[PDB]
Amino acid sequence: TFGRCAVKSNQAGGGTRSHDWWPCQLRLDVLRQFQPSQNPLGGDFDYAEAFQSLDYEAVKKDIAALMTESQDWWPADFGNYGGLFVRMAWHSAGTYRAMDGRGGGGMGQQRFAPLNSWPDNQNLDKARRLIWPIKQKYGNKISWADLMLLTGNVALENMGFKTLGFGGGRADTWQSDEAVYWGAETTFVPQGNDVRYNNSVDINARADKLEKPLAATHMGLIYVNPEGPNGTPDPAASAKDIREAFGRMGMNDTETVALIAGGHAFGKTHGAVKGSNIGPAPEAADLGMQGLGWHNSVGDGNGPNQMTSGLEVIWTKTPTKWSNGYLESLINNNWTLVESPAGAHQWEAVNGTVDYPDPFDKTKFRKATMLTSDLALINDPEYLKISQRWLEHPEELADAFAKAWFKLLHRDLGPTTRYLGPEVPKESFIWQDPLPAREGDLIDDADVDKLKAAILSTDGLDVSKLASTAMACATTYRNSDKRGGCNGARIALEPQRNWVSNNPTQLSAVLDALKKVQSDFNGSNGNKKVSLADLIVLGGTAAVEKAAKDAGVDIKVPFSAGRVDATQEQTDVTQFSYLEPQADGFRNYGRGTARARTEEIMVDKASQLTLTPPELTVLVGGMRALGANYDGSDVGVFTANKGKLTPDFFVNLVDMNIAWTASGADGESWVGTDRKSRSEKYKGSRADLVFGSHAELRAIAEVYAENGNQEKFVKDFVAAWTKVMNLDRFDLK
Amino acid sequence: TFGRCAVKSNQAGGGTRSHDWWPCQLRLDVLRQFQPSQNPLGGDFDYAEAFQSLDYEAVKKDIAALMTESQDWWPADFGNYGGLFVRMAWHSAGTYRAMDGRGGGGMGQQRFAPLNSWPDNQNLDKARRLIWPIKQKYGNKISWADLMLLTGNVALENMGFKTLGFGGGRADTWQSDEAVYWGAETTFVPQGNDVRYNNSVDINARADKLEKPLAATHMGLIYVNPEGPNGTPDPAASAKDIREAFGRMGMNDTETVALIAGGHAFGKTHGAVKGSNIGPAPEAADLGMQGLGWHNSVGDGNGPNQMTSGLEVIWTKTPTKWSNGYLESLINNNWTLVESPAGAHQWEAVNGTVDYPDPFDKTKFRKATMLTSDLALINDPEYLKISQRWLEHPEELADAFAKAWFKLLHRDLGPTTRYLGPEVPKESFIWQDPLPAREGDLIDDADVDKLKAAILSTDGLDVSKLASTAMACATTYRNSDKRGGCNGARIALEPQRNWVSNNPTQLSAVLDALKKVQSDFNGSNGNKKVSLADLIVLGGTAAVEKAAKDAGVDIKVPFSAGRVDATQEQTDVTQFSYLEPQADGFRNYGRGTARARTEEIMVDKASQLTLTPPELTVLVGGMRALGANYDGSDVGVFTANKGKLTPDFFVNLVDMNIAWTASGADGESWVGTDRKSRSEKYKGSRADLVFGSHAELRAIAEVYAENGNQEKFVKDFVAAWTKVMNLDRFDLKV
Ligand SMILES: [O-]
Ligand SMILES: [O-]
Repeated sequence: TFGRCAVKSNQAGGGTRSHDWWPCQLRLDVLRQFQPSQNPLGGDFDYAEAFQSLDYEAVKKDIAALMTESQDWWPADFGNYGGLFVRMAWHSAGTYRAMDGRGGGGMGQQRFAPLNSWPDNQNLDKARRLIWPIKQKYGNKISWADLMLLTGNVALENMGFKTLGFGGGRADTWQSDEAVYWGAETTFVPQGNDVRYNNSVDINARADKLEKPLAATHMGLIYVNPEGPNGTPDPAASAKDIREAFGRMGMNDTETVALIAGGHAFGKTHGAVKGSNIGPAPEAADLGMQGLGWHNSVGDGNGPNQMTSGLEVIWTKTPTKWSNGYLESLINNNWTLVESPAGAHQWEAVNGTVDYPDPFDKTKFRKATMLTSDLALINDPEYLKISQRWLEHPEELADAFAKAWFKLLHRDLGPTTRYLGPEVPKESFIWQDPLPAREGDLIDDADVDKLKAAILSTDGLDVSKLASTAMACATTYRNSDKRGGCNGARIALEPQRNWVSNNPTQLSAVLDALKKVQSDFNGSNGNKKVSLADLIVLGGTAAVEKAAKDAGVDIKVPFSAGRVDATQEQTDVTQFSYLEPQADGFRNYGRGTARARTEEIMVDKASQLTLTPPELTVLVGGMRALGANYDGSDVGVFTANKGKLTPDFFVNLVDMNIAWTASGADGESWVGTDRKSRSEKYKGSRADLVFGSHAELRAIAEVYAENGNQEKFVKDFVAAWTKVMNLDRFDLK
Repeated sequence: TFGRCAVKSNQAGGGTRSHDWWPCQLRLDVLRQFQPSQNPLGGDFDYAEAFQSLDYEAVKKDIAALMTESQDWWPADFGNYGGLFVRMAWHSAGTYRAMDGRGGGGMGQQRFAPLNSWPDNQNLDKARRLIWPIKQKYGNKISWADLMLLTGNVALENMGFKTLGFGGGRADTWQSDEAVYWGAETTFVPQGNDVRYNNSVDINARADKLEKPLAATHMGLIYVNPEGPNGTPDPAASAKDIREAFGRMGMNDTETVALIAGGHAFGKTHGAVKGSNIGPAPEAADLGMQGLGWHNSVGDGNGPNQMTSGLEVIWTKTPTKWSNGYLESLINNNWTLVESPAGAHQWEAVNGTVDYPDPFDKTKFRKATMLTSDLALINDPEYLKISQRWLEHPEELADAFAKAWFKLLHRDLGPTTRYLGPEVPKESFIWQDPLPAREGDLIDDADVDKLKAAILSTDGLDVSKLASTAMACATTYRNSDKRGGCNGARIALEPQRNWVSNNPTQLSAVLDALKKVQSDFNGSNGNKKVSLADLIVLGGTAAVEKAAKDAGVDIKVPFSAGRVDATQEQTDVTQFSYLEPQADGFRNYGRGTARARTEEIMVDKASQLTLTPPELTVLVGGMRALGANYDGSDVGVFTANKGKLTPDFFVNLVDMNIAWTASGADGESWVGTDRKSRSEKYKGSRADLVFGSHAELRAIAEVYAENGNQEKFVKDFVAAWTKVMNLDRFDLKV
């Protein structure tokens, strides 16, 4: 019954489906998302151009104005929506996970399932509805993704906290991103965590054993449970969860305290009535609710009766104005465990001052309150030291919060060249994976011709090695947070240069050779200078062009110059460790895990490269024809003409005279035996054989194996190659 | 456990998904299938042009050669793959359901999940693999879809049965079609039918009560259970299932007997070993099986050990040659209930001649055998009569089978204009929804302009009625079997002219007016003559152009002339009754039911029109702005400028000063109240309000509600309108 509707529809996809019958079969769904035809703006819409015509200052003025314009259907606390909007922006950005690069605010996914209906996003449907008139006014020139985050940024500034600035540039998306692994639990918070803790309920011991790559302690939360681990009001244990979850989001102790203390300077929580008065979340609500949810049946369901988290906490005596009241209260008050009106665990200063304002009655006041997760910051040795320091030096908190908030909002925006608008901060931050300005003058087509010829006749280089090295550098790209790719030549830097998947001894030889080509050019062409990054890509691109020529297809393989070389200082080894692949199908590297088969990892990577199923397929077949395995092995190299760009991989894979059988106990190695001669002809991996097994992939393999499609194979390969090589080229108009 | 993998992947979409949390929510998946980017051949690939250059006669010669080239990994019965190939083609075409027009061979879906792994398609994985070398040889110039069916047709002809011919033209598809309702059961045959019989197990009584629109008696079967209903070997009850299932596939008694007796002239069934020796179906098999499944562990798992259905029946004494041996055996033997080697029910003539050949030993023979489903044909009064007649007059069987086989293979290919190749049958058949040749010279641009002006100045025609009538005509199109659309002007004929969803009183007046425009033009413009079909579409098109102009936008609204007018004799009432909508979101007609909500019907219809979510959304919004409801109501007409092409529907739908509340008990009617003034402002349906509720549809509604997107709205509406009006224009070169 979980995951099943009581009524079984017989239209619009209703009925038992293929994935119901064979739920373990590989699915290509993630390669069919975000298709141009599904984008109502058109596949060629240029968001950056639209945003640059925007009257940016006017937009912020209108956002600031709205914050104190209370709407009767959801009245503003203290006459100011600032706190609500800060929470909106924080939750949009706060799903980010540094290791796999998923979540974050960069696609505006809060407006779709499942995030629109996660328990932790309760009543943010109201927040999004409040800013819709600004979206309506400025139309396509500001995206929902940008607007949600800008609104929080403007809210901070119009409550007295000056930020570092802001960058736009997040293009909207148009369907739910069903590629994200949020977890395998079949419940939400307050449950939703048996799997991610492997059934452990030892809250201290389990804290640092949260399932990778997850960054929240329950399904449906942003980071942690405000009532403590599994609702246990133990601040010390909560601190361990906080460190774990924020750490998984790429934040350290100082950033973590800064974000929590900075954030909870503002607004309040809502727990005025018990949960049984609350209707279905937006995805489960009736048509009349028109995209909203959590309808509250008590009174008008809003204002004094607001119910969001079940807690009723006001952190400071001025919830609409920046202060040091959070840390002053946290440290100077004595705290007692009490119940909120909705029955949740929170803390109160029962003998403290009665001067915390009521959000709808200026004559009424309350005592100081805190969450268990707030008390965490003084019930951990390291957090306590930071809290103590900043109590005395609030300007240090302000500095750290400005920096951490900027990071939170922009971590997944990608390279600096993507950041739009007139107040992009000038400081270059390590988490932006920064790139320098170019050296010298840009190479032209004559220089490219000369360089191709040199590269293809240089000691230590050949077609196989060049193609492999270029693809290895390219596939670090991931579209979720726009990290990685060939720009920067980071394969030449730590940690990539010593990744086992890069065959470091071969790689050093390849890079030394390309550096020699670079030195020869840069010492002798006036002010023209070429980057190693461009040479890596140009080398692989020249290799592909020659391989095509050798296969009997004359094609001009495009090349876009202008990449620059990152420094090691700009390339944090821990940050880049997150891009290291477990397996890579393009170069026949690696093995799957207990939770993910080799071919599943390949489809996941393909989705991160924005590839369609035909693009994935053509690239694998071509890489095999080129002999481009990471180790130079013959696994999957089903051709007698290694280095020629033929569709032999496909032709031989589907040759029924070859019988395929398991060799390794682990399911990863396969042998292809000629059924006539009974001799072993080939060795294959799961990345190879999936193309002859999965019915949709095999349909594509057949196309390339068909007589007459040799030129088509080359044209398609070259298109896909170009696309992959240029994924990070946001510097190009 | 059902529908859940034991290992929970954390890659490639692994993890709990939105549809798991909210499984009753409307899904737009069916509007995101078959997108050009997913097609390895490219969006601009023209299969018709590729097929035109095909060496068709050479393909048939190669298929014929293959039939007797036995491959050691799947040895041919009697040294001839003919029977297997006929079954392959029959199963490819045999999933068709007349009521919704889904299934059939026209998309080549047998090669994808779920059809590649249905129990009834066991070992057709081998059949498809056998023909791959021909596909490899001819490349893009013949589709898998055409090849599977052509192979069956060529197999018949080489085994001595001359067919009527064949038409190509089925472009391949590239992903599983997850829009088809094959049933709600969570099991396959031998189970897979509790839902479709509403838990009835009375096999004779329930036979005519099969859940609509289904056309098989268990999930995973083509039509019926060869062992009898629920595996009960009763031929009389089997006959009632056969009538029901084939009737649901658009075949009558004569056609049914012809196909069954015609098909079972050839080959044999396979039931040599117990099912326990058979491994996973293709979608569940390991990588080494390379797309095949049902691996049989006895011996080499093939030849004498073949196990497909569990039955071991050879119908005739010459299974590789056309004969009347099937009806002779059926009627002239006495039958006793026996068990096959796999333990399944079948029938044998235990006193009969021992002269039915063994498939791998030319010296060994067996007695005659039949399936329970074969005995059905002499255990029903009507079938028995046809059977006895054709025993005596096998030439009548031959004629009926040629016609029924041609129909089976081509029923979902659409208009005759789509049929390709050198042996397209010359006879025009009713199930092809035939159209006449055009009358007169084709109207030109100047004529079109003159006709638009005449239409718009004709009493009784206005923008709302013209747009409504054109869309009512167009949305009969369904891409699954390529039926319906504006060509033919069938809205003027029975049954469409009487559809309550077409507002027959109003429609009659609109058509009379268009007929006046036609009369005035035809005979006053030399040899140029215009059809009523073109006038209906041109009228709507003129209306849209006028509505745009009245909204301040001068836009070309393209028009493609050349439609013809069908006759009533070319327009079958039964066939066309299957296109009658129960709800229509474009014109705010009708409603859904428990199992198909109003908005679900709309999305299903959109899928059949090949619409994307933005295209569906823009069309609904524009129809409302035009006041184009079927009955001229104001339901959903959220505009003070009805008849002007504006995005008002969206603007007003998302206006937070309007509060929406249910008016009726069934959740189909909604009232929109101005929160300040407290007055009722609007009435809305579920088709209206879903665009402000569903998060993905609302995201699109917002685009068209945004200040600055007015011109974009008009451009997108006109593009979508043009698309829908032209869906059936296979006569025009792409
Ligand atoms: O929060
Ligand atoms: O069959």
